[PDB]
Amino acid sequence: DVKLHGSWVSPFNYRVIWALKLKGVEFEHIVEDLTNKSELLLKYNPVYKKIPVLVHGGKPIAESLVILEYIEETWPENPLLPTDPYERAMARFWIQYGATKTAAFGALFRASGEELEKAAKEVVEVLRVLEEQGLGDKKFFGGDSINLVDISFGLFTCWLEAIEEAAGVKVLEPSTLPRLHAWAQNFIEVPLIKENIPDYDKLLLHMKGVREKMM
Amino acid sequence: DVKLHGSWVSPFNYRVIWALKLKGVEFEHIVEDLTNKSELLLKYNPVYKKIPVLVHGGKPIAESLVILEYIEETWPENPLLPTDPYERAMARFWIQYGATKTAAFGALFRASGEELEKAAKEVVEVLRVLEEQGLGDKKFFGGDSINLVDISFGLFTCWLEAIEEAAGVKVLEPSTLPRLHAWAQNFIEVPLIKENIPDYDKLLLHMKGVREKMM
Ligand SMILES: O=C1C[C@@H](c2ccccc2)Oc2cc(O)cc(O)c21
Ligand SMILES: O=C1C[C@@H](c2ccccc2)Oc2cc(O)cc(O)c21
Ligand SMILES: [Cl-]
Ligand SMILES: [Cl-]
Repeated sequence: DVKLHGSWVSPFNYRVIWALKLKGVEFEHIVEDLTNKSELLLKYNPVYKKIPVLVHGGKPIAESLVILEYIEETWPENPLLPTDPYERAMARFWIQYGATKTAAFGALFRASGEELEKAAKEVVEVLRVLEEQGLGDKKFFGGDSINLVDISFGLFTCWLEAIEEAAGVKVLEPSTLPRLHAWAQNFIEVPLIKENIPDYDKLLLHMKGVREKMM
Repeated sequence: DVKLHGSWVSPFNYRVIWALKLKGVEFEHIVEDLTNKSELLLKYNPVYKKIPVLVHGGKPIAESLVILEYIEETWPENPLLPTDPYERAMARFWIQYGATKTAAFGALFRASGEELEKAAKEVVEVLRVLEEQGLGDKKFFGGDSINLVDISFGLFTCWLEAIEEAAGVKVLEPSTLPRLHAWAQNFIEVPLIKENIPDYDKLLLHMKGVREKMM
C-alpha cells in the first residue's frame, strides 16, 4: 500500500523513512539505481526524475518536504507539527530556511585551502542563526521530542559529519555551536534515528566520491 | 491587528494582499523603502531583512509562501487549499516547482541577443510543464476559482508581461502556451486581482530599472 522509491545514502530519502517509522506506517523500500532509473520512477516523478518518491495507493508524491507534509496530514496521530498556526508557520519558516541554505554546503566540496575555510565559516554562520533563532534552549526543534523541523535538519548530523571528514574542514563543533552540537548528538541518539541511518563508513565513502567529481 | 510590511511593486507582497482580500481580512499596508529599512522591518525579519512581512497581533511572519499557509490556517473560511491530503500535496508540489524555477527567469534580465532567445525558450519549457502537468484543462489551478497555487503563479501575469517588454523577448504567448495564456488572461480579469495589481506603466518602469542594474 505504501512504497518508497529511495536510496541507501540520500538524506532526503532518510527524512521520509523517519516520518513513516514515527507514524508506524508499513512500507516497501525500493532502492533505485540512479544510473539506470526504473520505468516506475520516471513515470511517478516526470518533473524531476529524482528520489525519494512516496507511492500511496498507486499515487505518487515527490519532493521530501512535500512528502513529509503529506505523511503528517494522512496519518495525523503522533503529530510531527504543532496545532497552533503561528507555531506551524515558524516550523515551516525554519524548514524553508534549511532548504534555501543547503546549497551553501556545496562550496565545502568545491573550494580548497584558503577559500574552503571561508566556506566553512559561512556555513557555521548559517547554522548559528538556526541555533539562536530556531532551536534556542529546547532539546529538539520539536521541543521534548522530534518533529518535521528536526527531521528536515537531520542531514546536519551524520551526513554533515561525513562531508567534514571528506573535505578536511570542521563546521559543527561544540566550541562554536554548543546548543546545535548537543542537539545533533541528542538527535542521532534517538532510538528511531539510531536504528535508521546509513552505515557511517559507507556514507563517508559515498561523500568522498561526490567530492571527487565536484573537485 | 493585521499589518503588512510591503511594497507597491513586489509580486511576493501582492500574493499576500490577494490572500488577505480573499479572506476579507482588514489590514494596514506599510510600504517600506528598501534603501532605508524601518527598525520594525529589521526587528520582525532579522533572518532575511526583506518584505513581505505579515504582523498579526504584534507577531511577525516572513516569506510569502509561509505567510500564505498561515493565512489559510488562521482564517479557514473561503478555503484556498483543498481538503484531500493528496490534492493538498499536489498544490504544495506545484507551488514549490514555481519557487525553484523563478530563478531561471533572472536570465531574461542578464542575457542578450542569441543567448536571451535560449533563456526565453528555457522559461517557455518551464511554463509548459506547469501548463500540461499542473493546470491541465481547468480554468484555474484551483479549479473553478483561484487558490494558493493560482496566487503563487500570479507573478507570471503582469510582472512577466513587464519583464517581456523590458527585455524585448516573448515568453507567455497563446500560440506556444494556449491554456496557460488563457489562464493568465482569466486570472488578471478576476475582480479581486484586477482591483489589486500595480499600475502597468509604473511596473514596467520598475522592471526596466531592474534590468539596467542586472545588465
Ligand atoms: O543535495 C544534497 C545535500 C547534501 C548535504 C548533506 C548534509 C548537509 C548539507 C548538504 O547531501 C546530499 C547527499 C546526497 O546523497 C544527495 C544530495 O543531493 C545531497
Ligand atoms: O525575485 C523576483 C522574481 C521576479 C519575477 C517576476 C515575474 C516572473 C518571474 C520572476 O520579480 C521580482 C520583482 C521584484 O520587485 C522583486 C523580486 O525579488 C522579484
Ligand atoms: Cl527531495
Ligand atoms: Cl517572499
